[PDB]
Amino acid sequence: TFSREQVFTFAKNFTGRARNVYKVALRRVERGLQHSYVGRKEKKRTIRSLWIQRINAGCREHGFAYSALINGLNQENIQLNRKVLSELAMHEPDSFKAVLDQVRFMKGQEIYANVEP
Amino acid sequence: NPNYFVHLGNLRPNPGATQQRIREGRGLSSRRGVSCGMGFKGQKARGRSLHMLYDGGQLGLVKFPVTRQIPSYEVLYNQLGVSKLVEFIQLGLLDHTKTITMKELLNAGCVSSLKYGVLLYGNVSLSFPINIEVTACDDRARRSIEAAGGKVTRVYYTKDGLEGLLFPKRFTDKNLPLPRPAVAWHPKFDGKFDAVGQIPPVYEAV
Amino acid sequence: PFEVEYHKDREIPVCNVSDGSQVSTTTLNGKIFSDKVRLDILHTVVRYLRAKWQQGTHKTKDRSEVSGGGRKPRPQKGSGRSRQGSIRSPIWRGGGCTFPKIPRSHAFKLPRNVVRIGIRSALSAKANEGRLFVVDSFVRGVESYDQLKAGLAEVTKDAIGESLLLVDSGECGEDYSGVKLRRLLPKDSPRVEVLSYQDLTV
RNA sequence: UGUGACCGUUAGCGCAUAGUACAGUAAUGGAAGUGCAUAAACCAAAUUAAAGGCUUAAAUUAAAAAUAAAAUGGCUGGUGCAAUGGCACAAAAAAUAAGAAAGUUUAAA
RNA sequence: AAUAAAUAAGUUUAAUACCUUUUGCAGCAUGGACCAGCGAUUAAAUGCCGGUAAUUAGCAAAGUUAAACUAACGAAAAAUA
RNA sequence: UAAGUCAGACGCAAAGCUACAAGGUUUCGCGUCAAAAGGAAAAAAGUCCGCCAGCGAGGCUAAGGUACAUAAA
Ligand SMILES: [K+]
Ligand SMILES: [K+]
Ligand SMILES: [Mg+2]
Ligand SMILES: [Mg+2]
Ligand SMILES: [Mg+2]
Ligand SMILES: [Mg+2]
Ligand SMILES: [Mg+2]
Ligand SMILES: [Mg+2]
Ligand SMILES: [Mg+2]
Ligand SMILES: [Mg+2]
Ligand SMILES: [Mg+2]
Ligand SMILES: [Mg+2]
Ligand SMILES: [Mg+2]
Ligand SMILES: [Mg+2]
Ligand SMILES: [Mg+2]
Repeated sequence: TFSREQVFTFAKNFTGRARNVYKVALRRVERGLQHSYVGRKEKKRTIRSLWIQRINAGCREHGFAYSALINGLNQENIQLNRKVLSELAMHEPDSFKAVLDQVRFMKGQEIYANVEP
Repeated sequence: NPNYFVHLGNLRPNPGATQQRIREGRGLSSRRGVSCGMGFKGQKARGRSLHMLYDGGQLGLVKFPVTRQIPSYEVLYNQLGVSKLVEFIQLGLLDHTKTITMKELLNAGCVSSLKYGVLLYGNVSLSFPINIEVTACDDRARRSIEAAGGKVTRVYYTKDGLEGLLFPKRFTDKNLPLPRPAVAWHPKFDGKFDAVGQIPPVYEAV
Repeated sequence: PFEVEYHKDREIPVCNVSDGSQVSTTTLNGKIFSDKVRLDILHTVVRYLRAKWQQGTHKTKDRSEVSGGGRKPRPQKGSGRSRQGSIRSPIWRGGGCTFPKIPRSHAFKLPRNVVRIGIRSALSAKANEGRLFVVDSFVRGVESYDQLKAGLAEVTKDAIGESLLLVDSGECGEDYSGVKLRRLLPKDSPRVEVLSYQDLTV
């Protein structure tokens, strides 16, 4: 069981008797910590959902689809993840379009260490 | 002070010699936390009510018969093996050149505490004669000793007579006469004794 | 941390209290003064001695020994209060103790052989630490307490400690010299004690 | 009188004096209550925050000291510290027994 | 069930107290208005089973108590002579 | 372990009793709950997928889904 010092440290921002009354605050502290365990798990699901929405919106502006892009990347051996792809569509439109064109049309110029073999 | 000095402030016991007691009813995460490990309800979990031997009403232990045979009184004698008697002689704790009596056995340590007498039993292969006086003997011991040329005598002593045999100094230091020997034994014990013991035994050569 | 010869006899000089000078030399048996030091045996004997000295004159009162409390204080049913049977119950302020204290002894037993092992360990430890000294006598040539203190200080100058323990052959020993030593020793001396060899303990 | 890994004002005797106050026709039952000091619950008060342009080359200092919010006002009497109060036995002393029945004993110089 | 996880600070999503008792309780089953103090497997003797040591134990002081032990089939032949 | 337990529940599949009724009752085979958080079906003890030591804004899948609510043709 938490001590008085621990209980009141956790409950410093609670309302009414939940702030300074031990019996009321103790039950409010434990229930909140239970919410936090669930909250951390759900955070990872929600953020990935947001990335996909932004990628899909960018793809459809050019006439493409999210599912077509993911399949196309795996055929080209491109391993950029969704967090990076989401950020490219928002902040680097020109680079995001270049990735789409390579996947759809494959018209990029290859680079070799020895330019003149 | 150096590190190797010993004082009252750095003593500990040997590991494993002690273990902490279990104090129950002291928290959810403690051993035997809430209910003290007794369960939830019932007669067992309500204090001193039930004896550990009650079987529910069947009472199976008293469904067996009773025997009333009386064991022989000779279970009250101290038992001495012939093989143990020889070992003492070989080590030198007993003198085999003179008659051996129960007093010598008591002092040598063969017999621990005598209240009634000594019973001699067992088989042993001897090469030298032995003369021993005891209160009782079997047939295996008699044959073993006599085969080498010894003599086994069963001597009859009373309660007062046995005390004089074992602790004569207890009477001389107080200037008291020794107990007198018995006259004869009851005929019901015929075939149990060969002679009446003398409080000061007569030692002979072997 | 240094080399020790176990079970070997020791040669120890003898000093004089009156002047602090060496007078002769003697020998210490190796089985008593050069034995192994058992740390666990010392712990057991120390606990054994402390338990024996505890007095144990302590008592409390339970609900049957507190004054009053015979009658039932409330009706069993109807009042809306908790059911109660007596005012001297442990649950009530001013009630009895659930498990009262009783006058008791705290002493337990040890074999006489284990006590011997402890004494040898303690004597051996002193010799290996250089805290053991032998003198011819304590009262010969000394007529004042200050004189004795100065002599003892000179003899034990090569040591780390401060307090001293003095062991003699008892009051009726050395021609009743012990009586003189007791008289000279001041009352309530916190750093000096005198014991007979019969009362030596770990 | 002596000792304590016995207690320190919800403890220890019911009592740091009280078998008092008080309840009851009565027998009887039976409290509270030491000294000092920013503890808790509890009720009132306390919301916010802004700022846009003097021209720069020969000071001062025996010695030392001296510029900054952890804490509102109350009511209450916990905790911490102390003992002119209790608990347990120990030592000494005291108390105590006779066979006989109107009858003799036991006194150290 | 008055919070949690985040946020461009505008908001968005997750989310029916605790205890006791039950096959099953957010329970329209039970207990708690709140704070401080008090409040519940303790002691003795004996027995059983693990662990750690002593290497019999207690008195006494060359002698005594307590415990423990005490006959089962005398069965081997390994010689490069 | 000389411990606890001897109030059990439902789903699919059989039989007796009831009326080839009951979230009924009595046996029996497997599973789940009881003592099991997480995902799907609206809320969801017992159905379907699957067993939580802790943290992370990495990735692949199961049951079930892929015009809006609501991630994906
Ligand atoms: K148990
Ligand atoms: K309150
Ligand atoms: Mg039950
Ligand atoms: Mg039970
Ligand atoms: Mg009291
Ligand atoms: Mg106080
Ligand atoms: Mg009081
Ligand atoms: Mg029910
Ligand atoms: Mg209520
Ligand atoms: Mg039953
Ligand atoms: Mg049943
Ligand atoms: Mg049913
Ligand atoms: Mg249950
Ligand atoms: Mg995938
Ligand atoms: Mg969508």
